[PDB]
Amino acid sequence: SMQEEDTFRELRIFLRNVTHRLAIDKRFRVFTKPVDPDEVPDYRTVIKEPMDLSSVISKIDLHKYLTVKDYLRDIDLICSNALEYNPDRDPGDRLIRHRACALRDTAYAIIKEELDEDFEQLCEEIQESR
Ligand SMILES: O=C1C[C@@H]2c3ccccc3CN3[C@@H]2C[C@@H]2CNC[C@@]123
Repeated sequence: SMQEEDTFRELRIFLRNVTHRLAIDKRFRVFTKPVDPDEVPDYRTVIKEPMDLSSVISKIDLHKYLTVKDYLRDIDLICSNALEYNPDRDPGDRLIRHRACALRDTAYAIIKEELDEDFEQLCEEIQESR
């Protein structure tokens, strides 16, 4: 229905606003763009599904996310890729892990405050009906 297409358009507006607030935070610059194959040729042999905030913006616009749960799976994949690729006691590795945990925690905190639980439940019930 028209009501249902309006629901998904509101979800896209909400997700684009959250994503741009993450992407301007100086701590999260390393998560804003795909890893350059050149600079890190080893990255794609270890990390089987790369994800970054620019790709997330592209996916919103392609209608890839019909719920906030499916959006948060890609934020979780950004964070878990960084934890897996940078696991050592080095200060460089510990700094990126600290930033990756802060990106995940910041995303979940914005959504907990600003998302209405009945709005997400409606998206989940339209998705289940298709
Ligand atoms: O989850 C929301 C969405 C909306 C909002 C937006 C930014 C910051 C806080 C809030 C709290 N509020 C309003 C409207 C909704 C009613 N009680 C929870 C609820």
